[PDB]
Amino acid sequence: MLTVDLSGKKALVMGVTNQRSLGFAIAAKLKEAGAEVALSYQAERLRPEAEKLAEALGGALLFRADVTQDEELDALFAGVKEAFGGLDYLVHAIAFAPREAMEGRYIDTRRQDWLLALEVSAYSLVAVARRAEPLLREGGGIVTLTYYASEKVVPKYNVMAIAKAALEASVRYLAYELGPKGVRVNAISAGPVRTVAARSIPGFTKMYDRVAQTAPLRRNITQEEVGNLGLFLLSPLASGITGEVVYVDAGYHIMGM
Amino acid sequence: MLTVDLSGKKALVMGVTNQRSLGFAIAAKLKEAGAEVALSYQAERLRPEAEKLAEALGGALLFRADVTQDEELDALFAGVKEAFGGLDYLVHAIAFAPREAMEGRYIDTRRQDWLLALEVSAYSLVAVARRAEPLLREGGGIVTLTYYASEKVVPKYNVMAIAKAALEASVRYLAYELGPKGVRVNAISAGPVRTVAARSIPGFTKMYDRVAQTAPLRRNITQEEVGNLGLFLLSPLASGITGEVVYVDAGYHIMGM
Amino acid sequence: MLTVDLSGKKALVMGVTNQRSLGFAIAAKLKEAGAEVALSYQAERLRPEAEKLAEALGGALLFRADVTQDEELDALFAGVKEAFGGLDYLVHAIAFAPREAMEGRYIDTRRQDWLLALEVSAYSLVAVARRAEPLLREGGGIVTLTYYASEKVVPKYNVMAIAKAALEASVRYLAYELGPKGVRVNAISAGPVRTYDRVAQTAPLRRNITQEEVGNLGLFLLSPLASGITGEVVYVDAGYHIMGMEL
Amino acid sequence: MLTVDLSGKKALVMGVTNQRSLGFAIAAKLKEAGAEVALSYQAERLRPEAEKLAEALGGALLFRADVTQDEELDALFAGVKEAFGGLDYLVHAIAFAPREAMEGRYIDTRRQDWLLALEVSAYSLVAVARRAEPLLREGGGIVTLTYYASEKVVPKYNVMAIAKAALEASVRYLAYELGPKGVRVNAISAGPVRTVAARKMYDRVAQTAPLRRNITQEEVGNLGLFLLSPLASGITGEVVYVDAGYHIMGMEL
Ligand SMILES: NC(=O)c1ccc[n+]([C@@H]2O[C@H](COP(=O)([O-])OP(=O)(O)OC[C@H]3O[C@@H](n4cnc5c(N)ncnc54)[C@H](O)[C@@H]3O)[C@@H](O)[C@H]2O)c1
Ligand SMILES: NC(=O)c1ccc[n+]([C@@H]2O[C@H](COP(=O)([O-])OP(=O)(O)OC[C@H]3O[C@@H](n4cnc5c(N)ncnc54)[C@H](O)[C@@H]3O)[C@@H](O)[C@H]2O)c1
Ligand code: NA
Ligand code: NA
Ligand code: NA
Repeated sequence: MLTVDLSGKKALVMGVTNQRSLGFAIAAKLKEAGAEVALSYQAERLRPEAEKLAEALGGALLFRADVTQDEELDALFAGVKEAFGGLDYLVHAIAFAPREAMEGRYIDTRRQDWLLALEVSAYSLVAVARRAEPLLREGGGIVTLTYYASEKVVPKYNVMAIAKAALEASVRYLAYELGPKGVRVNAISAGPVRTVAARSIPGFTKMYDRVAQTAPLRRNITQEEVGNLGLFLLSPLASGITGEVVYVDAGYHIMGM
Repeated sequence: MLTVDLSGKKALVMGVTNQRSLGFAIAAKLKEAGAEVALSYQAERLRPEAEKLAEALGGALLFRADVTQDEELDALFAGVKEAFGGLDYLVHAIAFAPREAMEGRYIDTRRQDWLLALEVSAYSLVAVARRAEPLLREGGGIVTLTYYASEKVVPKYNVMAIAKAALEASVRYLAYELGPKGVRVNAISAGPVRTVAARSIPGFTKMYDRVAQTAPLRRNITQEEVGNLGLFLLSPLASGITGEVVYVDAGYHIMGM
Repeated sequence: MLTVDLSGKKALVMGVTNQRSLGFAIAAKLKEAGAEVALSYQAERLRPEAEKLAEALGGALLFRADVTQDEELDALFAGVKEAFGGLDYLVHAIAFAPREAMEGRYIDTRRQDWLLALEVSAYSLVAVARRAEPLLREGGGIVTLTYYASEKVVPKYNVMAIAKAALEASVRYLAYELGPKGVRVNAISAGPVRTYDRVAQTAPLRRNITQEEVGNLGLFLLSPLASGITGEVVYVDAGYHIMGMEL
Repeated sequence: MLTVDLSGKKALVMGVTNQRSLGFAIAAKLKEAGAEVALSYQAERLRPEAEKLAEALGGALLFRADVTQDEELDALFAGVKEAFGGLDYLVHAIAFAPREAMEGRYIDTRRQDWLLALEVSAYSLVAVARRAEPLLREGGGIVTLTYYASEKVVPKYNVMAIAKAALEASVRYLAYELGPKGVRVNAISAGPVRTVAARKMYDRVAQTAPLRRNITQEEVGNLGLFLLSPLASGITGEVVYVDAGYHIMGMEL
């Protein structure tokens, strides 16, 4: 029997909304492994759900932070230094595109919608990585979440496909710059899962149904399958792995037709 | 002998500022093949420089527009429609990032600098494709430029590597959306070439030395080699090719060690 | 206008057995552009069909050679040296897997059938490249044919998908080793042609490709218009392979 | 505080010849997690070497089979079924090319050398996978080892690069075909480690990789355990890199 024991480790998970959140799936696994966890949530409307999540984890520190505001980000990381002293793990589970941009055609996307989508969904990784750098200890790491439409055309996913391409490229450049300090940076490419952010997408049930009928495992993945991969990548079992996009999608992405 | 005759065809070429540029090379090959070319230029203080380019091409219509300004783009496309009636080809050779973003580390990129790089180098393709769509005739097409830094880490290419990843994903979604009108969209990934744009990339020069020393052909490519690929891709010879990123780099990107 | 003039160039085209061969389409465009063409054929019982193809091209030189036999390849390339003096272009359009390998599942492929599929469909590019090397002139090139299934799972393509993956890797190593002579090596990944309504429904262009579209890309890659391009796999499939789901 | 318990699970590990090798490293991590391991060995003259490996694993059953011989593979799998009743995991760490094929240029590879390399290094996965299928239980899996030379040109790797491309495509098709049984198939692409089988490439890698060092054999062992474990139940058809980030770089530093 092998064990993963993260007692003594300090983790920050950004982007929790409810118990179906993929960020919450990872936090739950890190907690279960023995890490001390903090969560950040977007806005005050979400605080009561976030309190429910800290309760479900059996205890978590909570912070509010909108990633479009640099001063809210400075406050988050000063708060982390005071509450933790330093940091081992950072999970980035944040994305957004305007509903107007996600129906219809990518070619028809308005300038300010496209810019907002890229700002929240890709630049936010660079912003949080810069601020985490002085805190992050040797052996520490950052993990983000992505999707296959960065590589191949999924109708209706539109500007989000382009933001995910920008995020994956940022993962590689950040792995190069943080590696000399012993810090790793990786991405998880998840298959469809029923979440707040996912079901708002107009394509969702159509692709959810397609995956189950075409993927090698003949089913969709679960949020727990994403949590286990995040746990592994952050843990010392993954100490030779940096700069990587790892797929947890029941093999859907390897299929043609 | 096989001959390709583009007489009667109409091309809009965007982003060209110097005769030593990959964008100029493609416009020059379109002229050689018999097409009429219109050039955009960014600002009225650059009119003299635009006039010299137009002369070096053996004649070209000129239109002012800054691609960050939507009303200006609407005006440019109004003039193109009045001059030509319809359009066959669009060459997108627009790339920019602030000096500060390119000196020092990717992790240290500032928010508005990152967003401007992305707006000018990637969103511009969507802005012009949308306005070109009702003008573009069956058989027509759009071609853009990229480089290996999108897929692999090249020290000091920084946010331009991320903008190019966004641009390549954009090419795939635009191919999907324009294809049913009979219009094709492709990217060219060029090896390092001695252009004026190359002077604004601190990483460029040691990559230049590496390619000559280590690529299969043991030399660098020329701007004429890039111009030939652009002409081929716009021509009827490439009528079955869309959504592609085609490398012209003396084979450098296939090498490992 | 742009002209492509290959007067004085010499081409060897391998693996053509009918006028629908993607190999024949590239041979046709090479001939239209002005090059002299040699076609190989597998055995003397097929001489009749090879003569017919030579006539449909408007004239071509014919050699017998089975790519599993090293001495037949040695004899082919001796004959090419005698008749042409040198070589500019080599078109590799050889593909085969036993019928038993292509019925049923990849996991059930028999050892003998798997090795024969690899030998004919992949090792053959190495064998012909080695023999062409001393003949190939500066600016010369080799081009081969492949398919999507090397990248993504297309059920029922079975061992041929694996053969193509081996073929594309050989392209890259061959580009490295022939590059100091000024010779280039590339592959063309073609969609389906009348040799399906589903491909037409999902392709961005809402149609299948034609064999002329493949012919034109082969000509371009071999021509001096492509002097900077080596080690590359280029897709001519109406955009099909960029799609992440079926329509 | 989270635990991988593989007690009562059964592994077959193929292609291991010494203790300082990547396949041994996976074998040891499966044992550490509670699995029982059966080891194959090529020929009876290597029994003494095999016994010494079984001892270094703290005990393993040993089974003779040359992977080019279908009858010998039939015998092995009959012996595994009688011994274990079934199987959970298969580790394919089999790699070989003739010395002559590895000296000089790829373009100079002789026919029989090329086909032998591909037979032993790639077709062996198909041969053992077909025979494992009826024994493999749901949740079960297959893992194999690869190298970045499949995708990118590494001089002097020669036909082994091409065998690795053949192997990785096989991994994808097998993932699709075994998926309905609930069995998973994946590959690990490892960077260079000081191994016996491996016989300044080591120095160049360390200078260039994001982590500025080479990987260890234990790092490879940990990834194999993960992929075979229930923790990876959503993951099939993948080639996962453990190379200190070396392969993300577009030039040497
Ligand atoms: N659910 C899926 O099918 C799926 C598949 C692949 C990838 N992903 C990715 O997983 C990640 C989490 O998504 P999820 O599916 O768990 O949905 P989710 O809604 O539970 O999580 C998305 C989070 O982003 C946060 N967010 C949005 N804008 C923000 C801003 N300006 N500032 C701070 N936070 C902001 C939201 O508050 C929310 O908590 C996303 O990156 C998503 O793209 C999801
Ligand atoms: N329709 C498709 O699925 C499609 C798509 C992409 C690429 N291709 C490729 O195109 C190439 C040629 O196929 P095609 O569609 O043009 O038709 P084709 O039938 O002419 O190709 C197969 C050829 O292989 C030759 N061949 C087989 N064994 C031989 C031997 N041992 N010695 C010498 N020659 C031998 C045959 O003579 C035959 O002409 C193939 O490599 C194929 O993979 C086909
Ligand atoms: Na800077
Ligand atoms: Na069969
Ligand atoms: Na040799």
